[PDB]
Amino acid sequence: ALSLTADQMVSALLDAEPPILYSEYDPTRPFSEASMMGLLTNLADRELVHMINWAKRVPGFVDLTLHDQVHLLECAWLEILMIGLVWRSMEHPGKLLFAPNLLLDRNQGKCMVEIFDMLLATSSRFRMMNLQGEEFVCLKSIILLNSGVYTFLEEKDHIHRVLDKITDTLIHLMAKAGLTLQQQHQRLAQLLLILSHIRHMSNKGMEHLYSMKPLSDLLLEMLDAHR
Amino acid sequence: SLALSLTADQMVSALLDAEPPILYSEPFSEASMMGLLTNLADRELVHMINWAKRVPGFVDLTLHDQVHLLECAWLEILMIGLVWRSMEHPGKLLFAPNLLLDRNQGKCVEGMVEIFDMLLATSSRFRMMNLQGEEFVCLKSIILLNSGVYTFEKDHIHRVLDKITDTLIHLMAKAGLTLQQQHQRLAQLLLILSHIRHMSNKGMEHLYSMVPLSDLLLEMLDAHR
Amino acid sequence: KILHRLLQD
Amino acid sequence: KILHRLLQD
Ligand SMILES: CCC(=C(c1ccc(O)cc1)c1ccc(O)cc1)c1cccc(Nc2cccc3ccccc23)c1
Ligand SMILES: CCC(=C(c1ccc(O)cc1)c1ccc(O)cc1)c1cccc(Nc2cccc3ccccc23)c1
Repeated sequence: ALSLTADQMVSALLDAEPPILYSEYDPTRPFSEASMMGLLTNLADRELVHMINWAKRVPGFVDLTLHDQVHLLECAWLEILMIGLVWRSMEHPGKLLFAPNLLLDRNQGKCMVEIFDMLLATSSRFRMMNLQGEEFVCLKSIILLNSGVYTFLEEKDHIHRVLDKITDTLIHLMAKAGLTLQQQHQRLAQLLLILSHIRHMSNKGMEHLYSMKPLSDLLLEMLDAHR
Repeated sequence: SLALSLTADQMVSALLDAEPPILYSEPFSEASMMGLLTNLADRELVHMINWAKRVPGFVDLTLHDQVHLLECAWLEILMIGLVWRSMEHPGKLLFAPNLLLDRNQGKCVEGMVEIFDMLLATSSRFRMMNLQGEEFVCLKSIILLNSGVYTFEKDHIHRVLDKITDTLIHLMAKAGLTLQQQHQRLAQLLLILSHIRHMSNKGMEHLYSMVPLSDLLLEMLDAHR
Repeated sequence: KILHRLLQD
Repeated sequence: KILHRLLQD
């Protein structure tokens, strides 16, 4: 991990990209609050399995103990799902693309509207900033490594060393894009500030997830992780 | 708009000058430690409001936008201030100079040891990074402007945030950090905000579960609901 | 809202 | 713990 260059970081990250899963959405059924949220739980439940194996392909994640890996995922799983949702929905203004067969807007949304608008705002932000896929895979990896690091004698310094390299990697991409030295700083800050709101959405979402405690076996083992 | 026209040194000297003072507090019980905390927070709120008004660019915003940003980040700001005060007291949280508490004295009240440890963890990280006051006042201003910006103009707010970014980098270049050391330090600082945001949400969560509380605190609390 | 009062005083 | 087990397999 610490020996990987910037281009080998991006390539490894891009190659680790999980697929986009489909929904069991039947368009011949006007969704309800229980119907639509059932599709989302089922989708997230299948997405989790891919995220777990995506994590193992994230540079430095395997170097950590089995104890710390569980911790990092329990804290950041909804953040990674959300930023992934936001990423897919970038080229669909006013809409959230939960799945290729599941495309909802604010009107249909909350078939709950507060968190919808936040995800839309975040997606508009990426659109306005013209977020690149190489930048996205970097941010998503950061979330996995940063969200649970200040929630742990013991080795936390290595995680910072990985984060620092992803920072360099992010800078290298902006430099290889022709941005000035000042522009690289500002954009880097703009990106990481998004993570603050991604954290916010995940918290408000998690808060709504144990409000209705729609529940699979893997989700419940992570819904108690925030309780 | 004044703020944008400022230079990085004139930005630091503006933020350092707008700094709120450190207020004081009045074995503990549950309602005792909480009661002192809500009293302290309510008095700090008035100073925060006047600190916000002296943050470059914050007055250029509409009264409605000022309310939104403050309603969204008030606890984050109280928290990062707490973390900054407790930096020279390892293992302890300095709510007030006459109110110094640690992990075991912490609890009493239901949970609040988890978030206590998060604050302590947030207090050790600055210490490890040797966080400067010039950097601290920049982080706090960012929180004020960033936390509620994607919850609404075109802005402006992003333009001021960019200036605070340029200002942070200036401080790091003023300290002899290499070009690579600047990006990394910038990243490390801005990632703390994600955790401060998290702590705020878990603390706000506990606040809505309950102490008489003031009408001002109630308005800041009814914003997250 | 009290916050309005304190933001104008 | 499913997550712990799934990190193995
Ligand atoms: C943001 C949507 C969402 C997801 C989810 C996660 C776990 C779960 O058990 C059920 C849903 C989700 C699904 C797939 C992804 O790729 C990313 C995220 C979620 C998470 C927590 C709370 C809510 N709240 C909501 C309730 C009702 C309607 C909503 C409409 C839009 C957004 C959120 C809604 C959703
Ligand atoms: C981190 C302390 C905190 C504050 C607070 C904010 C609003 C309020 O109505 C009461 C307390 C606070 C006070 C002054 C400051 O300068 C900064 C922050 C807060 C916020 C939410 C929940 C809790 N609960 C607790 C956390 C940690 C330790 C505790 C010990 C005793 C009682 C509650 C605790 C605190």
